[PDB]
Amino acid sequence: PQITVPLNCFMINQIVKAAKENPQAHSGNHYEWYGAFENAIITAKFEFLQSINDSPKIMGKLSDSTGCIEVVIQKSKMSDELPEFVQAYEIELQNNGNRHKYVRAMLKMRKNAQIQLLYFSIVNDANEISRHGLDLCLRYLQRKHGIE
Amino acid sequence: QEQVMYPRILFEQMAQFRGKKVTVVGNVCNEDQNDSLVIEFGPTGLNQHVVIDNYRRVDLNNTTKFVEIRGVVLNQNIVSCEELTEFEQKDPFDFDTYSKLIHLSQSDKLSSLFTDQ
Amino acid sequence: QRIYSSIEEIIQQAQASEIGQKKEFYVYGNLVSIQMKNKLYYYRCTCQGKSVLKYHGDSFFCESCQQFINPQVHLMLRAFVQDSTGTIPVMIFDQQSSQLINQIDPSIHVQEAGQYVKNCIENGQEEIIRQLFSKLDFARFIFEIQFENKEFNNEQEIAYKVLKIEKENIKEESKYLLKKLEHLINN
Amino acid sequence: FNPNINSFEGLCRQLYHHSKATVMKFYPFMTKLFQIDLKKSKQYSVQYGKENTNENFLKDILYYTVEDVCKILCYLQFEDEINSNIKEIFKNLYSWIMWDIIVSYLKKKKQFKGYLNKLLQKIRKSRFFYLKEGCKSLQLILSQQKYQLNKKELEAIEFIDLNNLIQDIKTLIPKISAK
Amino acid sequence: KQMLTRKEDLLTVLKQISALKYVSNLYEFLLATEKIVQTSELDTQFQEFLTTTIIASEQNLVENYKQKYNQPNFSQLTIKQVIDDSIILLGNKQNYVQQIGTTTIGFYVEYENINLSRQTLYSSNFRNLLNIFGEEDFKYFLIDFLVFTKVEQNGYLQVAGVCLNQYFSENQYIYPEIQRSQIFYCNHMGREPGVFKSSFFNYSE
Amino acid sequence: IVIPVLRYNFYITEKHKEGSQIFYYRKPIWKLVSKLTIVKLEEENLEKVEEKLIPEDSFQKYPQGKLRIIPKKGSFRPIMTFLRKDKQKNIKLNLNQILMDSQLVFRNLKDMLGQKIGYSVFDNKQISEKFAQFIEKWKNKGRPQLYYVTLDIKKCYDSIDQMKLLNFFNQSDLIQDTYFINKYLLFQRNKRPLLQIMDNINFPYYFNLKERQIAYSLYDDDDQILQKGFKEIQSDDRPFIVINQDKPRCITKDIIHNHLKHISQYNVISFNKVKFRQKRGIPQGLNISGVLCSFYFGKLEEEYTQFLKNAEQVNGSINLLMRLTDDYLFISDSQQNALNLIVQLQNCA
Amino acid sequence: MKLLLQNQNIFQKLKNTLNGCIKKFYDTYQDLEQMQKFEMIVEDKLLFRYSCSQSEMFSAQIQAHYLEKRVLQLTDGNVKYIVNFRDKGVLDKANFFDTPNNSLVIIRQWSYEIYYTKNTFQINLVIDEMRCIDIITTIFYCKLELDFTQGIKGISKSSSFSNQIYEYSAQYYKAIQLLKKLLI
DNA sequence: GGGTTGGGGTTGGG
Ligand SMILES: [Zn+2]
Repeated sequence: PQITVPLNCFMINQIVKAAKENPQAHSGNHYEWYGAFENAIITAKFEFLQSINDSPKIMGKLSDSTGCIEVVIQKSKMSDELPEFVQAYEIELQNNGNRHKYVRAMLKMRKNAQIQLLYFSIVNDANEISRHGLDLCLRYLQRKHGIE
Repeated sequence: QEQVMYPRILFEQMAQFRGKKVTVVGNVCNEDQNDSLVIEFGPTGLNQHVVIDNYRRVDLNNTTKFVEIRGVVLNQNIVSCEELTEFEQKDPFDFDTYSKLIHLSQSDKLSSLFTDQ
Repeated sequence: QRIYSSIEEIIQQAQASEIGQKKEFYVYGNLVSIQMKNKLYYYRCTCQGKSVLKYHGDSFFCESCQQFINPQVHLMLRAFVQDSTGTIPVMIFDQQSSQLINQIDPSIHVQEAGQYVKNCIENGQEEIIRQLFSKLDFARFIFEIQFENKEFNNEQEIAYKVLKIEKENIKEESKYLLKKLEHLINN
Repeated sequence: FNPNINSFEGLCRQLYHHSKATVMKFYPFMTKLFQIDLKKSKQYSVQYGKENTNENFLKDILYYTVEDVCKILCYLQFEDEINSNIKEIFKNLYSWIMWDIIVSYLKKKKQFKGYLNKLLQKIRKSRFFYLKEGCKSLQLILSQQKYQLNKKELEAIEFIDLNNLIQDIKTLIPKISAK
Repeated sequence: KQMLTRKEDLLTVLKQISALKYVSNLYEFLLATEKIVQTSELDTQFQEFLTTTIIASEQNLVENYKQKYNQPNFSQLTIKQVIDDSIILLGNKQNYVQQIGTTTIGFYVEYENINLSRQTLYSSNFRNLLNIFGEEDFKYFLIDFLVFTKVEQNGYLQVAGVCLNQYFSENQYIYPEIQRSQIFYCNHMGREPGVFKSSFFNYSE
Repeated sequence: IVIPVLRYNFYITEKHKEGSQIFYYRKPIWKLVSKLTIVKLEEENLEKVEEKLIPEDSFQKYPQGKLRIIPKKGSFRPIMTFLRKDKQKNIKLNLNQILMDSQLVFRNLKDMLGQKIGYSVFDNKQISEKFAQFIEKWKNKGRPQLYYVTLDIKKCYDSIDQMKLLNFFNQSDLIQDTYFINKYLLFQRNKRPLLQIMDNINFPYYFNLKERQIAYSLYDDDDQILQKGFKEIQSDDRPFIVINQDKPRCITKDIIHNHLKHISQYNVISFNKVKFRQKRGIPQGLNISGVLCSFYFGKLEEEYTQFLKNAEQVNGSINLLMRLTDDYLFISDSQQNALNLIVQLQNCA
Repeated sequence: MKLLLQNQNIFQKLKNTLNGCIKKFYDTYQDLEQMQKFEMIVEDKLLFRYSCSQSEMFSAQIQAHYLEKRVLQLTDGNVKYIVNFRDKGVLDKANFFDTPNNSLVIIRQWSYEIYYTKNTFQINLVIDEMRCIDIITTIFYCKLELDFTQGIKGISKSSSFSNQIYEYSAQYYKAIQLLKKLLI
């Protein structure tokens, strides 16, 4: 009954693989993991990926202790610039001598489409990792017990 | 386009693993000053120090305070350094909560989400 | 010590509550989507002037004090607070609104926030205000939320107001999540 | 002012009487206006000089209002298919009627007795001249056989020729001023 | 000279406004952007809707919406999803037709009031329009243009863009005003002629 | 000094047929006039009232009105106003603000009230089109002689039967059970010609902005208001633009029935701190009074004007009848038809 | 929005239509032939169908639907209803904007359905024509509800908390008593 | 601790 759920790269991978393997579901873009959802919360390091001949779409990468996911970054059309939250990451990366950092990212995924990443914030505290893990486990338990 | 599985383990179980492509996280050591980077586990009340040989102590940013390493342990206290990112931390890192998180993760009921099978 | 409740718990208790009931809660959440369609501020006197007599040419005169008063601007903001569970609309008053304004921009002084907003609006500089409000999006905090089951215009309604806003710190929130999950596992 | 109800003479009489009422209605407004000298206001002095600011302001207002009213009246009376020459001739006739009424009313007032009356008389003379010139040119325009007239255009031509607008206006005045 | 006319065209009237630089119907805009071609065939109703629909913009953006050979146009999202994406992209701006009766909460949009114009927005004609256009171009077309659709013999209904009412909008001393209106309709009567007992003339003693 | 003295020592007002001209009267004279006017009104239509009789529900739900008297040649002219709102009992609106929903509903009713169930007119456009049709028919006939009759009703508002009005409202099928209210903005061309191409030209130079409300039924009506959201009449081909709004409202026939019953029965007005209550008819000055009066008298006139429905083909006689509020005008070709109309109207009265 | 639906007064229309159905059934089955009364008393089949008149149309927000059992949930303000619909054709006729859920709809017509089951009578409400107007993604938390798919047990539930629900339940029970008295 | 939308303007019929 909630459209936003927190999960990590491995959960993304298994959900996508299961949806592709078994497409006999409802004719709607919503995924199915103890319900329908469109938003996800994940904390992992981000790194730019250099695409070719692909100006409108910017390809990302989120490697984590469980796996890696590919996301697409969209930019404005009337003028060619970057969203402020990603310009902040770019300037931080150039300032800190090209060192990647973990980020707290919120991203939207739909089946038969790429995974769009809307916003993220750079995290500098390590306790956020444990916070995200515990929140993930608690939310999964809540969803499982609310299904029944 | 590829998948690498990087489990998070506390101090006690690298001996039981005896070498897997894993990840570890800890605070940087500076009281010892070895040639290579050395990090410690826990709140430093008990001595649990591990050294990584691939990565040099000084090449990191001076403001860096906390780090994690994703890589295979070669021998006890010696862990290979393949991927390394930095965290400057103004707040001391709690270790017991991370411990319980790792245990729960190792629990069979939540192990299905954290790792395959 | 304090006890923290979730947005869904607050919603259920507010619904089950009878008219005229109040209760307070403490929640880990993030502010989002500040609304500015309605009037952003109102005028009150220093002596708590209940009625402010409007005149022309920026003239003001309180009734609770009966002196020629310089108008005092009080900032009124509407936004939405939301945890991982649910979302609700909240009322933000002068003190909290000024606190967030000074936090996002240290240049503007605490009680100077309302005057700064009024000056920008009257001069016709709304892009700056919009950008400042947008910079506050997904700002994690610790919220003290009170709900009131009150009747307005012979219509029952529930109103949510934020009382305290504090800087967030992950340690005790993670501890609370850990004990909650351990309790759930035990049960 | 529906043309389906009145004829051309009826419309002219209606406009005549309505204008005669409205000028007396509006007279107190310029009486009040003359109580203020605009030469002390820069906003109006820079635009109308300093000698006859009130007279220039009143003349401009009257001229533009009359022109707008005449345009609206022509739009209401005629359809888009009617000839532009007919439209212009009727607009000139209406403008002359309005200006003649205004001049006749205001020619006796003491405050307007001097500078303004000459300008209003000039405007009325210009309108009469333009109406006569348009009426004279319309005959040559229609003689080219380039246009086919409908029943309404034929009625308008017959009306204009019967009232002999080519020479003067003395024929139509008894018909429109009857009370 | 200039004459008033009983019959006028919305496009002709709009071309007389200096603020608007580009005014054209949807069909010619699509032909200029090469999203469609004359050789292509469409339903008669869709063609009539394209011809009657009138769009306008403050600047010339034909080049910005020029057809791009990098990637074709196929649609997989819903029209509601595209509209929600456009509304989210609109952000804090609060004067647009599409935002009427709805509110934005983060990356979620909520509908809470009745808007009779949403039928035109979600109609099959707009569905086919989106199919022709594409998501990325539609989301910005709904913002960069003022959309007017004919629904009567001469009436038009605006369904997107900045609301038209937005175009219809150091101090100096202002003296007080004489309260002359207070004189009228006073039915009170008192034993001694003078003024009311509440006045300061009588309150002093 | 000046305003308080004039207020205390004089009653200042305007007469009936003197327009906006101002007149002054000494206070005792106005006291005598007020006493005499009270005496006149009590015998005819007003009665002194006690708050015990009026139910507390309506007492706390509806505000009361004020009465004002304008001098007339040999008589007066009462005017009752309903501007006040009760600060106590949680009242924030006056009677007109309460009843403007029913006013919208009855304004919708006015459209089919024009031609269906009587001879009622409301605006110069309707008057002009009726006149044009009659003129065309007269031209077709061949310009025969014409005769006219003019008469009007005295105090139409006070001569309205409350029970008859309520019965007509209940049994009238032109009023549906439920209605929905829509708000929208209309942009319409002004009377300014188009400039031909000094640089600052905007929409207000060519268009006028108006706020409009409308009430529509849930039936699958021909006008299909659900598809558009507006219902406008244009006398030209010039275009216009409409944008909708997000503030809808619902009104039920039962609410209108309750409002009509309350205003018919428990109408309370005050004068010199003395309360009064109407005994017959509806109070003038309410936004629905004109429409209600037109409908009520249209019922009786359609009852008693059966012959006119068939006369124009029975013997081919051209005849025209209009009624604006309480004023009647009838032009025909048959003196017999005119006499019959006079007789039938007298019988109906 | 809630006020707009609360002003509809759905209970009035429901009571009037129920009274009309009861009266029509009473007058149309005054034959009182004993063998005919016996033979139309059979398990799980409809016996009468009364379509509502044009005056009693109302609008509600769809909260949930179920295609397998043809169960549709309606709500407005404080009260939510669970009714059935004729078939999928009703859904296809209603040009839904995106989805049946969270869409404001107007009921063009519906009909009361009477059924005999388990030695008693159950009254069903079936929606016949549907029309969507606009999408309302606002969750209304209805404290109170009545069920038309469970009969007297599904209607008399929670009656003590609503006066209108109490009156409608009393009318329903009286209608059931009259029906059983006439038929048996 | 807040809260329809308060005006501005005044002609011609009823
Ligand atoms: Zn004060």
